[PDB]
Amino acid sequence: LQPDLVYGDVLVTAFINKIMRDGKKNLAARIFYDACKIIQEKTGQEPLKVFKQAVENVKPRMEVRSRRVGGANYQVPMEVSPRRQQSLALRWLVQAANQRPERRAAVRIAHELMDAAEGKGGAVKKKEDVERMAEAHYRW
Repeated sequence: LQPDLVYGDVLVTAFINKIMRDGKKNLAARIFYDACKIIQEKTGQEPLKVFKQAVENVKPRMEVRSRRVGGANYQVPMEVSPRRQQSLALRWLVQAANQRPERRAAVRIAHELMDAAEGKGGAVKKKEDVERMAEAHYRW
């Protein structure tokens, strides 16, 4: 990936690609930088640092991976590659923000990022559940 325009960061670009729909990088980028503005205005913190901490806190280290082998579906406990840690982290961040109550996407994103950076919210909860599952007889 190419580093983003404002922060010259590739993780930002991958997130903007997640937020993107209809191939409108134009709108996506504006959405992300507005979210950043909202973070700064509301916290006084540097939004890039908040975004990065949010992503780090949502990164799963272990997971029960769904995999098809020889025509059958299996669930394999395993460590998550750094590549997949990022894809899962960005996916869950966007999925959670997508269900936030606010009308503006930038606001939903800013609110999800701030929560995750503080170690709370649905994205972080998903990560915790995934690692918990990865770490019997009748399975519960």
